[PDB]
Amino acid sequence: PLESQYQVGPLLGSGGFGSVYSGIRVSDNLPVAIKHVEKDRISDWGETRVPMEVVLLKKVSSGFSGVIRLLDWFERPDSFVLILERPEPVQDLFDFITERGALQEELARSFFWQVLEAVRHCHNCGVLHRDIKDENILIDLNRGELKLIDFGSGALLKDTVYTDFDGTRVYSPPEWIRYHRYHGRSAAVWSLGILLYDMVCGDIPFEHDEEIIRGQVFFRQRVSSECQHLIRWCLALRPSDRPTFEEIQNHPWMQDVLLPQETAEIHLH
Ligand SMILES: O=c1cc(N2CCOCC2)oc2c(-c3ccccc3)cccc12
Repeated sequence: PLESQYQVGPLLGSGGFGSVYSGIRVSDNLPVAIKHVEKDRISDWGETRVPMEVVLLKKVSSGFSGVIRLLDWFERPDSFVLILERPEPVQDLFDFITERGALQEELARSFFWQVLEAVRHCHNCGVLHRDIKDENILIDLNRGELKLIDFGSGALLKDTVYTDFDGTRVYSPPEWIRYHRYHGRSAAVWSLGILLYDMVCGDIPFEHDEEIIRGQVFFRQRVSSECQHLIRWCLALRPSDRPTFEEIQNHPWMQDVLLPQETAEIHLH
């Protein structure tokens, strides 16, 4: 009985990924997110079959982390309903950046660092997000913690090649656009490259396929030499030339990161 446990709220937003509503678990007023997904629209199914999101989230969730947790899910004749956690107050990185524009490097460092830990956790649990970007990143405004959301385009992590991709094009790597082929970890680093640039410049670097395959990065804002360096490194044209998660976090620009709470007190409150 879904209609009895949760009290549906306003529509938060929708897309090809389905519709998401705000809500509260009657059981204890816990704020949640209710995601609806029509079966006719699912492209990848996992194991009883279910939408990828459910399989992936079940592999990571367990335990504390920077990934939105799957509280529960229900199957209906023509769709699935996912109960995701919902932090309040909250705002996604997209709206946050659109509001304040370019983020200060100290804040960008704290945020970027949390995303790195989040992604490392996913990969560590055999899950590959495949659509990392500002929209899929939520900010818990009080604790200054970031959450990774929407694993609708994700997949199980593997070391062999990937020939399918249903993520955000402007965030996709040169190898995908030129050969419809890419490897998990490396394509992930590239999108992280776009993300960092988005954070420190207030916008994504490439808009057209030409720009992506050319891989020339131009800065419209003042960014430190080191940050500019880490960004161009993640955006290397040759996948094997990109850094490992370990190399990124060991990067000079990634040192002396702030704690989530500190980040909140200084930049969010
Ligand atoms: O998978 C998810 C998809 C979404 N949606 C996708 C459509 O646009 C609006 C955000 O939102 C989620 C949220 C959430 C986002 C913003 C505000 C409040 C809750 C919390 C947990 C999981 C999800």
